Amino acid sequence: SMSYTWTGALITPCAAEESKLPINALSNSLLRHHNMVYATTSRSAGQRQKKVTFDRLQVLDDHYRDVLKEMKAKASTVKAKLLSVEEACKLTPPHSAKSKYGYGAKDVRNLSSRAVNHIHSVWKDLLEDTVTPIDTTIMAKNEVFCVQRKPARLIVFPDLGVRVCEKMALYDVVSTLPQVVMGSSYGFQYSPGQRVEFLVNTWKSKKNPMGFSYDTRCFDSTVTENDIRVEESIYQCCDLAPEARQAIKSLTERLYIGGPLTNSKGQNCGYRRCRASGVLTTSCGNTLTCYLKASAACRAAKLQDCTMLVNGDDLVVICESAGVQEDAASLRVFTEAMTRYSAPPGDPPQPEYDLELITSCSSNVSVAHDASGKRVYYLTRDPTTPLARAAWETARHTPVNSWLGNIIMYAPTLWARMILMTHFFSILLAQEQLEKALDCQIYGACYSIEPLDLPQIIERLHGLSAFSLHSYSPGEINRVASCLRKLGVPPLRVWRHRARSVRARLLSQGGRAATCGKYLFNWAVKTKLKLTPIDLSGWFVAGYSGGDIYHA
Ligand SMILES: CNC(=O)c1c(-c2ccc(F)cc2)oc2cc(-n3ncnc3-c3ccc(B(O)O)c(F)c3)c(C3CC3)cc12
Repeated sequence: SMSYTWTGALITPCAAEESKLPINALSNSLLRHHNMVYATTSRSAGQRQKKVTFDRLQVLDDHYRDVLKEMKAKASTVKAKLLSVEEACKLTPPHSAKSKYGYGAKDVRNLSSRAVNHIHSVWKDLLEDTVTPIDTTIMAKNEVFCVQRKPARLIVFPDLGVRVCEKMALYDVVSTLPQVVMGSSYGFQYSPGQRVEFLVNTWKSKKNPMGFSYDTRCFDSTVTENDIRVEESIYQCCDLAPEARQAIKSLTERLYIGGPLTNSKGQNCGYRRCRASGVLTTSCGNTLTCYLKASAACRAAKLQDCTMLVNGDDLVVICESAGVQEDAASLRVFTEAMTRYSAPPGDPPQPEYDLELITSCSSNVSVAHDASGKRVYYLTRDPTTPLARAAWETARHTPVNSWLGNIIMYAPTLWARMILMTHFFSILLAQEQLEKALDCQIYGACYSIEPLDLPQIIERLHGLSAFSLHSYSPGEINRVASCLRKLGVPPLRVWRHRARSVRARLLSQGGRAATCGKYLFNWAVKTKLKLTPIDLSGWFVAGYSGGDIYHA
């Protein structure tokens, strides 16, 4: 079966698109090599269309069915509740795409009778009709990158009214079920620090550890009708209200398995027979499906004492080594199995015998030292993309503030602390916008966050050590330095000088601003201050990427 069928109608933009890096008076202070930063646009949609369009074949063996049975048995212990219209409404982001039927996100959030009425009618229709394909909009995402150009990723999503209904039927399910089914393997339950702790303990729990990342080629497109029905069969194992069961059956048949694709101008672009990137179940479904195929493939490959870590289409396995030559062979068998299950790799997996050499989600484990000189493990990543996005956000206001999310998630890193914090706090100071709440994304979910709360947020997430890490590894230092030269970003010494100023300015403001000065920029002074201790329950429960989820 073909992932997509196309009519030849173009994937069209809904507004003005910019590909070239906007430049203002601040731009040069961060980044000089402007021509290396670009944004994807609808102009490259055609290229993406070719990539995501292929035939899927699937061969399902006993290992696959064995694992599925196990997953279903765990899923049967889950009790999930229906959300009320109001509850689902409050989970809708302020700037979420408006409905075609005469109301928008703010109407939904305010429980306006027009919105509520339509939503009830969508719900009723879901309950009564289990067959009629539901319309979706196909759009080209506008995302920023550094050269070496990627074609635009595609987003497929249904009407606002349907999205509120998804929340009603499935929000509790997708929030609770994956952890129960996958246990410690479910990657969205961990903060970055907890993730590192899990990886380290896991690595040490093997006598002779080996590990690898496995990255599927165009995972969404590899998801078949079977996979999506199998996901549904798992959801349906839950203790559910009858109404919820029907809605989940309906949504699966009418939306999740496939449907017609319509562009922004209302033209039929074609038909989808794979994973929709812009539905509530996208994260949960990809994670379950990846876990299922990978667990089964582990058994086929006879890997010993396998510990898996899975989030969305991203997968890492740590296991007991059987020797270099044996391990290499086992991975080929793993890859063969995965491919038979419709999930071939983009790049072949490689066994690693050092935790820090394993790369996944563009990230790796690295080591620094705390104030006492004790070794502290932390999550870092290549800073190229974050820095390119920071440059764009320097000159343009964007819906998602990647710099803020990056500072939160990668707070312990040399690059987040020295460059991102220094730069954006300077900007915020100059505009007196420190108290202004900003939208950002945490594991696909949108939060509104005040920059002045960063120290508190960082302490809670990463610990107090995040503010005093030093003696970074030569490898990490060199990667950062190299990236800086590549992008024409000033060297770290300049940022140290700038941070001293930013710190001083912050301290002068007093209050919460002063605390930002104290904790965020303690690294910038010679004679360090004594750093002592200075809501977040929903933050690291589940993945909601593409799921249209918002929180306060
Ligand atoms: C199986 N992979 C892992 O569990 C991860 C390793 C990892 C694991 C093992 C290893 F050896 C090296 C790195 O490092 C990671 C870093 C992240 N972080 N950390 C900050 N931000 C992200 C991130 C990444 C992607 C997305 B996405 O668009 O859905 C997102 F929203 C946020 C995550 C986040 C849960 C997704 C997972 C892992």
